[PDB]
Amino acid sequence: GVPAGDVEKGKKIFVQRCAQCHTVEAGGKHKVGPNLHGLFGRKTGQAAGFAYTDANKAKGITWNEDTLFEYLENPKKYIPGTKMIFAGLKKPNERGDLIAYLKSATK
Ligand code: HEC
Repeated sequence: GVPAGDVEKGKKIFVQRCAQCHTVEAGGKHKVGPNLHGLFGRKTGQAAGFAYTDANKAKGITWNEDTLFEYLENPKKYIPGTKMIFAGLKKPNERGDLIAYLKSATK
């Protein structure tokens, strides 16, 4: 149960808040964070070639709309010890728009 998202608004959030550390396209490079291609339906810790924390790997969830919605509000609360430094997107609408963009761009 996430709010319906606007892909265009979500693309702007992604570029301004996430692209510093993440790519989305197939074959895109790892940066500080993992490439996100195939994210939806991917369990944590699965991007080929990225060195994840044990904390991320142990969370034992599948990335999809609902889990991203909670994670992105406050990453460290959801995965204590994660190496991702990002305070969170507090507004539910910003998370919804971003998630819709990610769903389209990581296919
Ligand atoms: C660099 C300062 C980051 C910013 C800004 C964002 N992310 Fe990130 N992310 C980063 C790291 C180093 C990692 C790995 C964490 C670990 O503990 O190993 C991550 C991880 C994610 C994940 C999980 C991916 C997976 O399990 O394969 C997601 C879904 C994620 N990051 C999303 C994401 C988004 C959408 C961001 C903007 C709101 C964002 N992150 C910013 C580093 C950084």
